[PDB]
Amino acid sequence: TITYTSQVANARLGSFSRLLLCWRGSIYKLLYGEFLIFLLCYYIIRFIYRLALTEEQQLMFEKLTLYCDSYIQLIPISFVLGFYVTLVVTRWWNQYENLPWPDRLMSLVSGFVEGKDEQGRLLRRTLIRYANLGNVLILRSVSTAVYKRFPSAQHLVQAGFMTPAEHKQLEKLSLPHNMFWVPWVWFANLSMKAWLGGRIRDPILLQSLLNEMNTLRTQCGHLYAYDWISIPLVYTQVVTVAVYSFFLTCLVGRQFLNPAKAYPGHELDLVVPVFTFLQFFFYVGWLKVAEQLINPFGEDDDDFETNWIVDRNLQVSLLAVDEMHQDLPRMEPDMYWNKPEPQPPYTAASAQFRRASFMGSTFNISLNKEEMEFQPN
Amino acid sequence: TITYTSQVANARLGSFSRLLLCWRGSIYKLLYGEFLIFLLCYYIIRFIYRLALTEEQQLMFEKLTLYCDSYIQLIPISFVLGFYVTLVVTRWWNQYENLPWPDRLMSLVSGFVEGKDEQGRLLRRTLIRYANLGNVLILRSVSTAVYKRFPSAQHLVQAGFMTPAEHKQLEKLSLPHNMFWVPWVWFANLSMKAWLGGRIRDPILLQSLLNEMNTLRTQCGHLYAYDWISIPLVYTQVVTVAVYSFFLTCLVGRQFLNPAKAYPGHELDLVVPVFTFLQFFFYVGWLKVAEQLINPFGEDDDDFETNWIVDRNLQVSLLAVDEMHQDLPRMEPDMYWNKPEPQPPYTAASAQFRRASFMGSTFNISLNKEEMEFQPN
Amino acid sequence: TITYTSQVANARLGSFSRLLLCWRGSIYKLLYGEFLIFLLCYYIIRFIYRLALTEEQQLMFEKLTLYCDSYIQLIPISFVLGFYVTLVVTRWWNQYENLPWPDRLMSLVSGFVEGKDEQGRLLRRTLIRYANLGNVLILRSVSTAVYKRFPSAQHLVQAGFMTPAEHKQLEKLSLPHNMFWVPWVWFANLSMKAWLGGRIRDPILLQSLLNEMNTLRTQCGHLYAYDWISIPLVYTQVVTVAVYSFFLTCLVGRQFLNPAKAYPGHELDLVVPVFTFLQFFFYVGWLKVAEQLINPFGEDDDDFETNWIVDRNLQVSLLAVDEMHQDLPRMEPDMYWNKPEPQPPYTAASAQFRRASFMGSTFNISLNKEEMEFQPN
Amino acid sequence: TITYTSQVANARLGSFSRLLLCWRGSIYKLLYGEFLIFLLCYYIIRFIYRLALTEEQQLMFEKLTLYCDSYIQLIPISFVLGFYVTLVVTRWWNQYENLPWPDRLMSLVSGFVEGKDEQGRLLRRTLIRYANLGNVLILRSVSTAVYKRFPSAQHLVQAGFMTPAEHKQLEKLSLPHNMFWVPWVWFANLSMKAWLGGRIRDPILLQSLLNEMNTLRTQCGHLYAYDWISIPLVYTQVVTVAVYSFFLTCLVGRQFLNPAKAYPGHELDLVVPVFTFLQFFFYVGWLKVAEQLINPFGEDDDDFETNWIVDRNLQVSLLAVDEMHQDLPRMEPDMYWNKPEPQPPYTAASAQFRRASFMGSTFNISLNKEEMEFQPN
Amino acid sequence: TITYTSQVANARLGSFSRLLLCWRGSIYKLLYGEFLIFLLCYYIIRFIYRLALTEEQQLMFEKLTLYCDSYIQLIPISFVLGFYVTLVVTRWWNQYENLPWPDRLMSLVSGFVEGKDEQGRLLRRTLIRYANLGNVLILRSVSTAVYKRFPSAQHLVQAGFMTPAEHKQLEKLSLPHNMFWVPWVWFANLSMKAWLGGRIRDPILLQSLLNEMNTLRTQCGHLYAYDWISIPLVYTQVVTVAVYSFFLTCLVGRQFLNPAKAYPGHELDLVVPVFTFLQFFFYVGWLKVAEQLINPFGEDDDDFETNWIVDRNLQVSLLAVDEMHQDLPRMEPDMYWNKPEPQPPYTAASAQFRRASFMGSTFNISLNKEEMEFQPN
Ligand SMILES: [Ca+2]
Ligand SMILES: [Ca+2]
Ligand SMILES: [Ca+2]
Ligand SMILES: [Ca+2]
Ligand SMILES: [Ca+2]
Ligand SMILES: [Cl-]
Ligand SMILES: [Cl-]
Ligand SMILES: [Cl-]
Ligand SMILES: [Cl-]
Ligand SMILES: [Cl-]
Ligand SMILES: [Cl-]
Ligand SMILES: [Cl-]
Ligand SMILES: [Cl-]
Ligand SMILES: [Cl-]
Ligand SMILES: [Cl-]
Repeated sequence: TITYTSQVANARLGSFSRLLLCWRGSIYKLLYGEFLIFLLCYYIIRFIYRLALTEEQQLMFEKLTLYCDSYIQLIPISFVLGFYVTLVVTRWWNQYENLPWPDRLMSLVSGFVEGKDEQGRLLRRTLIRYANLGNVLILRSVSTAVYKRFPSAQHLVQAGFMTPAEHKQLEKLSLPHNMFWVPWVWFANLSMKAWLGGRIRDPILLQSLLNEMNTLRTQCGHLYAYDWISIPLVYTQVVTVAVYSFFLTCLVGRQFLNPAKAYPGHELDLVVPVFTFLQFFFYVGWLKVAEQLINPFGEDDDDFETNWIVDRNLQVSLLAVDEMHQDLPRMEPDMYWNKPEPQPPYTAASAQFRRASFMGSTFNISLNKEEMEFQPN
Repeated sequence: TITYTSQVANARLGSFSRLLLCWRGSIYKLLYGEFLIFLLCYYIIRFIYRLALTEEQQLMFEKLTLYCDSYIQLIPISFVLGFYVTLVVTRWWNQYENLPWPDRLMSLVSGFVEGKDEQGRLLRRTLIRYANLGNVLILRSVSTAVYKRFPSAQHLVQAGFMTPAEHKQLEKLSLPHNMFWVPWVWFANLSMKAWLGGRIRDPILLQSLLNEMNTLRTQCGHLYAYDWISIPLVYTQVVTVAVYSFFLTCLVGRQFLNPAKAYPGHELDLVVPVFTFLQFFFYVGWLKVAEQLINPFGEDDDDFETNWIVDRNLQVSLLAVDEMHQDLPRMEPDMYWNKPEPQPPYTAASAQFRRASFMGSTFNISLNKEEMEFQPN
Repeated sequence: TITYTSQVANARLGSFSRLLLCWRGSIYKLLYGEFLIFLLCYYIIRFIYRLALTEEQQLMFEKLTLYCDSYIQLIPISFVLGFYVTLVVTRWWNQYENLPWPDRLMSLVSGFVEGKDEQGRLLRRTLIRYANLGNVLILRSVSTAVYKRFPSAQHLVQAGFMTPAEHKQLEKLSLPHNMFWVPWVWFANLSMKAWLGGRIRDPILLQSLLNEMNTLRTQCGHLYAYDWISIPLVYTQVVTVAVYSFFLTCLVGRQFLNPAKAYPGHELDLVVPVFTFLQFFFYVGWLKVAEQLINPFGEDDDDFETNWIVDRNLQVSLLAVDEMHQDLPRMEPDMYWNKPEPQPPYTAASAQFRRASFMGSTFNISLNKEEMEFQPN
Repeated sequence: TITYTSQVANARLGSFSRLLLCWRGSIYKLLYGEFLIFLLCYYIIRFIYRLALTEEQQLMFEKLTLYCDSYIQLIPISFVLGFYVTLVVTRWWNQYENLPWPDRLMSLVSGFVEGKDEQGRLLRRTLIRYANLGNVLILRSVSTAVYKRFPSAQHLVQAGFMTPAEHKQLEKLSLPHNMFWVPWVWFANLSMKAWLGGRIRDPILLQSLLNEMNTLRTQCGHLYAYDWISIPLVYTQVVTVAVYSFFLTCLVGRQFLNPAKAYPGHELDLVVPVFTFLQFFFYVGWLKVAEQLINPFGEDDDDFETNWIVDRNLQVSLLAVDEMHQDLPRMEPDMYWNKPEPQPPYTAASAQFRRASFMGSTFNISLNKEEMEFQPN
Repeated sequence: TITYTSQVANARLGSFSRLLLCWRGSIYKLLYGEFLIFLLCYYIIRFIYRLALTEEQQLMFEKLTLYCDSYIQLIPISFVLGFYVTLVVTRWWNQYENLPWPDRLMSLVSGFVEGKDEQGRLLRRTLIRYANLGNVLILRSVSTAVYKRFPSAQHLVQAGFMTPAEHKQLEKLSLPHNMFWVPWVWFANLSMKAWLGGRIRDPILLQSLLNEMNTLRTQCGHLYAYDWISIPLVYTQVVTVAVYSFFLTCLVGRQFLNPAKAYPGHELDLVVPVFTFLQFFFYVGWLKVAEQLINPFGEDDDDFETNWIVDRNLQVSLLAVDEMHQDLPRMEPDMYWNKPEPQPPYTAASAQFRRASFMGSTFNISLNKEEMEFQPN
């Protein structure tokens, strides 16, 4: 994830232009190899046309260039790129929206599951560890960085996400499918055992716990779905064919012809086709947006920081269910205890953001007395 | 389903270009017959123009070609293809989103329904089998592969999805509609009987079970809706007419005219119209995206693997409600038992993904002392 | 509803081309009158230009045709058609998504409301009849076919959807608005009376019943909203003006001028403007998509089969709450009773769809021993 | 709201053409002033060019017209209009979707709150009046018609939406913000008092009541949000600048030049530029779609009928909670009491809509005996 | 936030034209620096071409200008701007939709948590203060104005959002991540303590409270997600490159060439390229829409008024849970006590908005007696 949110907080002078001086997650980093290949091919074709062809062959090449340049069209490539990249970006944000966060569940575990003794603490930690274990089980299946961190389930044992007993239990339950769903059944059965043991006082709290757990299950199932059901290969190949055919025909039709032949539109030899190169940067960077976002769980600069998410979820969940269980700050009267209209102060740097309330768009509508009286019937 | 998610994890050099060397679910596999027909028609017209027409007829054909080539427009076909294919892809992902997964329901069945004896085990298995039976009943109605697997309900009896008693009960309840909804009523009545029999301890657990069951019912009803209410035939015919008229007029207007006549734009005879063929690949592959995704439950390469889904759901549901009922791994203190900030290790292959936390975009905003003081009033 | 889902299960050779040989819900059925009017007007203008004008008048007509043909633009019509038809299709599928289905509610009524005697059976039937009566009350207000079936509420009395007592009660409660909401209040009060009478054992079941009832109420209210708040007339008129002005200027600018005058682009007289006719079919069929889907409750071929939905809902609801109440198939051990990994068989026609499981995209990532070891700290 | 849903029930011959003969909510009603201004400016410029310029000045004007006509582009205006109007229409339908309807809440109030005496009736009426008061408080803030109906809260007192006691209570609770949220807190506290007083028998009914109340609160908050956070002014100004610059350059570049000068494309003087006027109607009507829908709570023809909604909600809510509380029609056996497959009759006008059921798209798949047998293993 | 909703209530004569006379949040305010830079560069290039080049150099510059003007294309920039700005606007409204509002939660806190004594009042205030503290903790992380108001947590202590005890408790729980989630765990544990202490009478009320709290948690987590996961930098750079390359090539190709050379399209020297400047305003304002909305929590004119939201939420929440707890207006019979069809009056200014009810689109369908009779069978 490359974050530049602070750099674009305001629409200042050339705010998006300052983003062009970036390297991580940039157009250049994703495009330099393709651009160098295009450069080499274009200049090889140029040198062949200049110093490697006869006069008749050069005339034939000029006819070919004039024919190719008339078939270079911006409409199909722009249309398919816009629609395909919109689909890719929508799926990318949907994939982020299904990344599981155990915060609601950990709040309910810290609240509902009672007992400051060792058994209740162990129960809360085991429930939240089941949640985190299911999350990491799906993330090591969908994310290459998490898989590199945990190449096997024994790595999850060494990393504290799974106990040897849980590892053996998962080995007993081995079916020829992905077993990320097992910790959810473990969570349901353990919560049932907690409610039957008196640790959960009411079954409505059990229902809330299992509702949050099932929401996490749905998110992980959607992550598995996005990992499994790719965007159809035919669509990706259509977009790739469009872009690459466009620039293959630019590899010939955008060649600068001999200015001594007085060709229409080729009277000037600039050597470097800067407009073709700008089109290359724009179009192949538009393609690279999809090429980077199509699997947001890889190892690109703009890919999701899934290992950080796993670590943060584990730490925060364990702290919430273990150290923060019934550990409250002292409940004391606040600053606005007997002040019916609290007015928190503003700093000197924020005094300009003190704004009057918007009372609705109809507040300033002016009406005279005659038209404000209620008409009978 | 053709999965290439691992191949596009990173935006590497020509990552989408390596996808062009695929055959299953590719442009070529979906396009070779149409392209061969187009090739044959184009070259037959070419040979008729060359060696089967008089001089006046050839001049008339040249006039016709010049007239047809001026009416070849990229705007309508690209517009209608973009919007129609966007609709098709949206409906395709919606159809996947309504494929039923019994994991939440099977967790609730494994937890709520009590009893390690034969009767409670039979009750849990029968409930989860009702869920899977309803799912397979709608899937054999919407999917051609599932229907080929189960041409009749007696095949479902031989496959263990339905007992002979359930088959006879469904035969008694025969109405002149699709009877996929029956197992949901069976599930509701059986869960009510379980709650009245003491197997379900509280009616809130019954409510949760029936909520998950009704969610599965809504998903199956949406699958039936997508199978019944197709995209309107007029829209599909509009897109088909656009594409096929475009290439019917390319069948004549893209013919290479006689270079001895010195026609503008036809001074070169390349024999093979590679740009027309690239346009054909692009546009008819864009059409084939819709032609493949319009019914994602058929037997295409990119169609859903519904038989695998049915088998996996049956196996996982039966294992969850039967073998995993109150079968928990030993609850033991974890690795981070008394470690308030757990730090799971990273492998050498994943040490570069250890990242500092993003504390918000306002964290690096610099303010001096004077503008940080709270102003009075 | 015209269903061709089985015909487009696979992306076969010309699968969308075979849909062009259809008549119901086709382009031709929705377009033949407009196309005949366009044909007659075009050929009348042609005959006026040929055999009804002087030489100077013919020259003036040729100038007018050359001026009109330069203002025939594809961009505005395609843009507005794409966006407007996308809006129409989205609203059409939203209107289908709000068609009420009582299956969840009927499952909850069959389960929760107890009593195999006459009173409990009457109670269940009356509740589900209130649901179906509200559905049919909104559908006879939004659908022309349902209104033709039930022109008055007395027709609903003769059709069994309403009793004479309910008809008199609705006549007492007559307000100058649509009274489709009344059966929902009836359902709520009857369910409260059932819970107070002991027929509903717990108020949580009452809450579930009323939640499903309120979901049906929201769907019917959305149907009323879509019937009331049309797409704004200005937008529809904008699209209509665009299309009809395009073809009014094609009625003159696409006329074949005299070939003896040697006009650029008019050197050939084809008599029949096949490309203008293909554009007419495409564009006015794109318009007809919106013209058919804008009110999906009318009597078009692709309009919703609302009368069938009403009949199916009534039959299925009455069967579910009356005959299927606590009427369960015998609960017996299944085929996979002691088989921990069930494997249902495949037919010879479906053996090719037996697929291995997708274990995640990271499953085939290769790592050596050195980079798989956990690094310290 | 202009409703033409009945006029577009079928895709008949020129169904959208018959909508062009409308005046309320039409293109002409929203466009006549702008079109007359454009007409006057165009003909003033025409008369200046004809009878108010010297020969050299006329030649300079002709050069200016030829220069302006080459910069008249349809692409930017169509793109920005399509995207902006799509945003406006989406926000308009979202604003309708957040218009509060108290029907679910009034059903729950009529059911849950018990007592046919004066106190329970007063309690139900006060709860539903709190709901309607909150709705009208937000609607008089977002809608100009509702504000004209109730310029002050004392008008709400005279209109029965608020009692003098509630008006005084709201005056006591005066904060410098919009106080539409107060009746929701009133509803919550009154429902709590009702449950503690025995009028609400179970707290689950209290939860359902407050859930419906909070849904209404969310809808009203979204209405306030749409009233407050407008579409950004820069986007609206971009679209306005595009359209108005397009027609300002059409005001000169679309002038008919002198035909005696033999200008290319200006050899004919039609006086009235009908194609420029059609473009004006189309584009400025596309703009007027956004200009009318951007605030759907104003006083346009297609704006929401908010006063009718308020009146209908008040009447229906009071009738539902007061007269329909435990007032049920007599529960009697229906027409299909012992008829397991009910078949309601069809009228002669609706007999053609009797359709066979769609049993799924796989129902007609033909398989022979050999390929239907289950293969072993 | 710049609100002009009242100015666009009606589609009046030039309603969007009157918005062009605005300065705050306008095109000019966001564009004047870029436009002045473009103006200076264009006129510097103009003066170099006029008074700083030789005749051969001027001819070369004319060739360069003719070459650059043929590569100025509107299609890619318009496509990428439309799609990118649509994405930005969608994300901007999603970010507003996840701004937390404690109104539902404060209603439930005012209702459920009992006790008019000091302890219950302190409990309600502490719960609602936990909600507001979590909201302000995420808003000071995502919003620059809120961070300027509260540069540190000690500023939150001085502003009454946090007590010194809560500040010390948060300092004890310090993990190397953002600690905005802590008040949600505090809320859950405090609500559990309230229910165990008898302040919350039933656990269903506890479930409702924690459901509203978890909804607020999800909204704040989505705000954190939008702050962290920016739109990918490659897409922003693609759009920026497109726009800036378009206007860099307009900086040369739109120069007015020497009219004495008689160049096609350059026969007139207008000095000021008003059409290029209109294109600049339109396109760079379209870009500025995204440049302003990409981070809606900055300090732009159209950015969200987050400090006002924080203050309003604090005041309204404290008033609702403290002063409005069981403080109800006197429950008295209303104006329509025994009036079954209430008719609130209309003012003279609103009498035209009194409209008859829409009874459905099928209400005016005419049928004769013969076709209204039910057909047998
Ligand atoms: Ca990636
Ligand atoms: Ca298919
Ligand atoms: Ca219709
Ligand atoms: Ca309006
Ligand atoms: Ca901003
Ligand atoms: Cl799921
Ligand atoms: Cl170039
Ligand atoms: Cl459903
Ligand atoms: Cl070609
Ligand atoms: Cl509703
Ligand atoms: Cl034609
Ligand atoms: Cl809300
Ligand atoms: Cl014109
Ligand atoms: Cl969340
Ligand atoms: Cl210019």
